[PDB]
Amino acid sequence: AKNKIPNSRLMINYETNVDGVLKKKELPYRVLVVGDLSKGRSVDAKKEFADREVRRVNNGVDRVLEEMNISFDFEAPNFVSKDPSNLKVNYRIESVKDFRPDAVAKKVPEIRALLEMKEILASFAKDIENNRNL
Amino acid sequence: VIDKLIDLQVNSIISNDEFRALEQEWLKVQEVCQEDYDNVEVSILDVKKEELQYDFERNLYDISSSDFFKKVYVSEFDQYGGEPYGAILGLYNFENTTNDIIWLTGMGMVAKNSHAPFIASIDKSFFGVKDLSEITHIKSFEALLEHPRYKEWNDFRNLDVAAYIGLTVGDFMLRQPYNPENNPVQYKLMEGFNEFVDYDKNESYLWGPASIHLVKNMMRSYDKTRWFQYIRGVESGGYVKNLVACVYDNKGILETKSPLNVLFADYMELSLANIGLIPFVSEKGTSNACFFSVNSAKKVEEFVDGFDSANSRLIANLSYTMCISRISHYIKCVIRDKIGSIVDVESIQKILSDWISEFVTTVYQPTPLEMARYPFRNVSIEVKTIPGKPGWYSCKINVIPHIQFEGMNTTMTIDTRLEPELFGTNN
Amino acid sequence: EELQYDFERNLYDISSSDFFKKVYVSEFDQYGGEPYGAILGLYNFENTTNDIIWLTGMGMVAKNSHAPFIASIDKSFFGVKDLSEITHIKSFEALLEHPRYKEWNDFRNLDVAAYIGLTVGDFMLR
Repeated sequence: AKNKIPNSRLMINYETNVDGVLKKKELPYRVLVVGDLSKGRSVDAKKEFADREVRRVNNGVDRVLEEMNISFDFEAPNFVSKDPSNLKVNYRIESVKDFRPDAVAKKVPEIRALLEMKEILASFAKDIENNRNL
Repeated sequence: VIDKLIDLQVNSIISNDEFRALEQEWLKVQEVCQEDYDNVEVSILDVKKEELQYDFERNLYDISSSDFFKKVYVSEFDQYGGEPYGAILGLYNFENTTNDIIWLTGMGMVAKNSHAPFIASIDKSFFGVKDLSEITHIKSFEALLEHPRYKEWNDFRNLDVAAYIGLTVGDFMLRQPYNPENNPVQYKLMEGFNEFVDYDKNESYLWGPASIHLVKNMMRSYDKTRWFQYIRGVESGGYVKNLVACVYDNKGILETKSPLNVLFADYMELSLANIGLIPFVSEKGTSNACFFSVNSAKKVEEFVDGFDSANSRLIANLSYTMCISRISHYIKCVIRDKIGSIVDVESIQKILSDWISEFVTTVYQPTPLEMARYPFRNVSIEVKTIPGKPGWYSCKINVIPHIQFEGMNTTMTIDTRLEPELFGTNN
Repeated sequence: EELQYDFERNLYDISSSDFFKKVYVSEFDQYGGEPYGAILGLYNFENTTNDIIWLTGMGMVAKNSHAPFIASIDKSFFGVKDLSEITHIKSFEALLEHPRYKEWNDFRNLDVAAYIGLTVGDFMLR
């Protein structure tokens, strides 16, 4: 209250106010990198250069990537499935291990058809049935 | 026989262009953000070279209006609460073209002001050769640049902005091609895939510019030390341990393939430093590297007066302009706090000196690291008020960094005059 | 897999890892809690670039929770289909120089690796 309490004969108050100049936390040595990553295929890449929010990679290159919608619909020679039409690789990059010749066969729908058989066909127990023993 | 398909199906798109273009442009991104230090936050900005080519070439004579310049200088470095950048990294390869020369002229125009040494790489098209390995055949690049083909380039080396550009030579192998016995594709828990080959032979299976490891050492030379003395030489900075080599069985017995694009000799390490290039030289077989030279593209000159000659030798040196830059990030950053406080010529010389004082010595500490804490040797700071403007000042510092080793000649000889007691007449 | 997904999702944010929240901040951190000591990974880890993270994460925990994570490595490490045939290799010191172990040599340099302790050989249990 600004009106202020009436002063007694022995007014004790206890000062709790402290002045001083606030501190400043250190600056992380930032490193900017500039290169054609998306080739023109990302949320921040498809936008005009006047407004491209720079990333940070707080987490890692695995998640800062997935943050960008990096997909691609490029054609490729077909050697799987029936009917015409060249194989159309179409899936968005999540991690950096996506270019691994393995995560590809898991992503591309057509190739996965052959990998699906290798789970069932190759798992034929011709060792449990052949091993009859009376 | 389903393996025969997959070994053809997948191998059709891994070898495909565009697909492996993203690989190159992400593998070398992962390479930078692999270390992860205590206080070194990297950051990305995916932009096509053309989208910047058009930018600087349109605003070369009006850089303050450049869109990029407005996303590094006046955006984070200039503004109050903004966090400034430090040492940009150009993931591109620059030729001797009269277009790509502007690209550097512009980016350097920014770096110069934003105080952020722009590191990049140069294509094999620079030396006018279609295979970078064939640069070893050139005797001395010093005599090369005298050729009138580099006229445009020699003009750029004279610009002030070039003292912030730092171009690297050589490209490290960033991925080992896929063999079953070597670097097997990690298949799934049932889908047999590890039996899977690729298709390469001579020299065409993914590369990445040395500039990465260069910057990825500047980061290292910050978490450990604090300044940028720790990015040169073997014992000191650039060592780059454990690179992705390659091995292959053509007919012999797994003949290893050196991780580096080119096996620079000794006088190559030097004969490049004079051109204003940063060679990424390899130790034969050791599967490692090191940066001996870290020079900017600035001309070294020569001069008659000894002092002047030494000036130009230190200015061309990138590692110092990295450090001197860190003082700018101190002034335009910290003194902003006391912008309204009543201060004097004798007070600003206090605040600015009391800081830098903890980083200047003459005595040498054991080991390189324990001494690289101290970049500078000695500093002067003569600020002084100007007439007219009462609250304004004008500083003028001058720093002499700890001069690095760079080489030496030596003449051995049998004197037989040192100990005359054995060869003298009197006996 | 339920941990593979865990660390690989929270490698750059371990404090939010579900497992980390059942060993560190759960029993070691809390007052009345009884801390753990020396975890035991019953799994077999290969040279894969996935299982390498599994250790990188578990070690990220062990390092902080202070609990040396002991485990075992599969015969697939040395690139051989029968562990008995490891005897044929002269010196594994020269083996790791092979570029196939590049990813692995990087992990051995991490601080967290000073808590991982991988075992070779498998005893007959029945």
